[PDB]
Amino acid sequence: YTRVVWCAVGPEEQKKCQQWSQQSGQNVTCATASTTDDCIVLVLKGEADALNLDGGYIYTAGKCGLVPVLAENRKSSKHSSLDCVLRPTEGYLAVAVVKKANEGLTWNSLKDKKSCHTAVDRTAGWNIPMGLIVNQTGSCAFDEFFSQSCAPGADPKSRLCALCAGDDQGLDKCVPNSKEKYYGYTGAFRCLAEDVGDVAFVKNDTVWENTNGESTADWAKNLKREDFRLLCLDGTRKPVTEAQSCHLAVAPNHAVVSRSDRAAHVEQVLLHQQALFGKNGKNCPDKFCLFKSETKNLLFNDNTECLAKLGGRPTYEEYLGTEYVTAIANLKKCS
Amino acid sequence: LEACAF
Ligand SMILES: *[C@@H]1O[C@H](CO)[C@@H](O[C@@H]2O[C@H](CO)[C@@H](O)[C@H](O)[C@H]2NC(C)=O)[C@H](O)[C@H]1NC(C)=O
Ligand SMILES: *[C@@H]1O[C@H](CO)[C@@H](O[C@@H]2O[C@H](CO)[C@@H](O)[C@H](O)[C@H]2NC(C)=O)[C@H](O)[C@H]1NC(C)=O
Ligand SMILES: *[C@@H]1O[C@H](CO)[C@@H](O)[C@H](O)[C@H]1NC(C)=O
Ligand SMILES: C[C@@H](N)[C@H](O)c1ccccc1
Ligand SMILES: [Fe+3]
Ligand SMILES: [Zn+2]
Ligand SMILES: [Zn+2]
Repeated sequence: YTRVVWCAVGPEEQKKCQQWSQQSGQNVTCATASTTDDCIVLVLKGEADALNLDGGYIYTAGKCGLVPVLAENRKSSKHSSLDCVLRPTEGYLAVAVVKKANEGLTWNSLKDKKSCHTAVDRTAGWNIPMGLIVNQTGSCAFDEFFSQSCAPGADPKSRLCALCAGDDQGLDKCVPNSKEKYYGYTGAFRCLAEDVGDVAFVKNDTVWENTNGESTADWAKNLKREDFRLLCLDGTRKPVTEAQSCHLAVAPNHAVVSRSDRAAHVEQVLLHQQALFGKNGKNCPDKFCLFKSETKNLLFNDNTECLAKLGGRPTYEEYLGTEYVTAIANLKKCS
Repeated sequence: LEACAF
């Protein structure tokens, strides 16, 4: 046993991490970087122990030798008989969302439209949709498909960043961290909600959690699910209640990664930390809730019920699944 | 397209 150094991406995650550190009595301390890739590097250098990552980032981390430790597990879809920590993870639904009022828009008329992405390299926001588009257009010029986009992590002066807004002060336009107004699941959905973009590439859960009163945030408090539609691959449009039959793919759950030589220890500490601050945790809500951050999904997605043990001590390729790994590989050929 | 991007 020892202290686990978490890596926070950006100043807001840093703040939440500091609160967690304080409440844990320094059982967890914080390192902070401006981007997920920088955090991946801190971990590789041994300057940080771990962080929770989207599948696309797990691919980057895995290539560099980091391993998955525990996976996010949400309010179980499959009516189970096992505890959350032991429950297998199902995966989330990557979807393409548009405004119902934007009537002519389908998967087949996306070219030259405006797009909102969680961030370059992320599963639902980038790898799945751009991999599909590259494949279908038979062209690697995915940076010329949409007329403008907000794809945090791309070149700030490029069309891929044209729609990004930066922070309060209008600084950090397109940075791949929560300071960018349209970053992540909620940022990309907001980009759609405010009609900055024509389509948003997020997950099923994002639409639900930010509509019909689920979010009191000012830009989301008035959003109605009926005002949105999902784009299915067969060219049809469906209500957001049909994500099961109208998604782009099933994505592997975000998961915690660490150096192989620190994995066992990181796992031990996290399992204990969630007993304290997770859902129903001894000290949540009274003191600190590890899986809450007012829909900002800081450190962990807010809809996380618990971090679950993995089956079969999977390598990053096994955790992500061969198909997805090859999909990423294929897309990477373009850059 | 196969080693660590760092
Ligand atoms: C898409 O996401 C929503 C929101 O996560 C799912 O609805 C939650 O589903 C659980 C369990 O099925 C319910 O107990 C909650 O009440 C729902 N939350 C809300 C805010 O409505 C929905 O099932 C998901 N759909 C698919 C196909 O996965
Ligand atoms: C884009 O197309 C490529 C080529 O079909 C897909 O890669 C293939 O995936 C199949 C099914 O998983 C594998 O058996 C093949 O070996 C892959 N081919 C190659 C060239 O490696 C890829 O999955 C597609 N991308 C997306 C996101 O669908
Ligand atoms: C801090 O970690 C030590 C070692 O496991 C443990 O004894 C103590 O109960 C932990 N406290 C908190 C609040 O995390
Ligand atoms: C794809 C499969 N090998 C993986 O374990 C998985 C499943 C659901 C969610 C996350 C991850
Ligand atoms: Fe994701
Ligand atoms: Zn499917
Ligand atoms: Zn294995």
